[PDB]
Amino acid sequence: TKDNEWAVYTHDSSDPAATAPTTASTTLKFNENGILESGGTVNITTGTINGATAATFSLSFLNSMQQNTGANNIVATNQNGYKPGDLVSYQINNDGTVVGN
Amino acid sequence: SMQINLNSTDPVPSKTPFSVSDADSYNKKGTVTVYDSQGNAHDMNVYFVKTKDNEWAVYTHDSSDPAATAPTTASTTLKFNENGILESGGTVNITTGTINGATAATFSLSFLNSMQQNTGANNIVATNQNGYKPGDLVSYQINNDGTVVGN
Repeated sequence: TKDNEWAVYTHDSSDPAATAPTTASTTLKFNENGILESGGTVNITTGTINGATAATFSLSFLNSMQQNTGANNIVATNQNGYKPGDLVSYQINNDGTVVGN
Repeated sequence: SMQINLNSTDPVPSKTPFSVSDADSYNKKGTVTVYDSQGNAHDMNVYFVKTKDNEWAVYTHDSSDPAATAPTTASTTLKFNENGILESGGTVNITTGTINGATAATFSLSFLNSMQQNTGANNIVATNQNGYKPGDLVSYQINNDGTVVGN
């Protein structure tokens, strides 16, 4: 929108519930050095499927930056959770931990 | 830094206006790229105007932003001795101009060891931009002194 202010829109394209994201879900503020000063995190819905609840989660933009160079990009993101799993293998670390892969 | 070598016999009497375009009002148009607080590049246009023997007027101008209005005032002046050695006007704190909230840093532009000599064409023979833009880790390297460095 301007120097050091970016509007953020969010949208769950995995479900119909995610209507046109025409509202500023949030906004990010940066200082003169391009350091994210505000808009750190937002609790954002996941949308829903087969009765599964629309969790919602804290999306953090911590340490995001606005700098002269580069192209708008994503340099690491994390999904704090899992899908279903099947016991592929067994492994023992030299610290005595027994783990499942 | 900006090492300048000027021809002792190159005057500007043809014109007096500037506006980074009146060629006749100056002898040398040099540009030093500098970085503001976000690394945004700026165009330090520098004009050398021979006013007389051993005195050159210096005009400065950031063409990377609108803020850099017509540089019609003598940002500084350089004084040389009879041997063409820069005696004064060594350095000036010059603004970088501004972009996207990035502050207009300002920096010490030195003309140390610049000379006014009979021969050559007005020129620039080494300049330095004390700063950086953004960087991405391309490679790893180890020197035989045990230093580990990032390229």
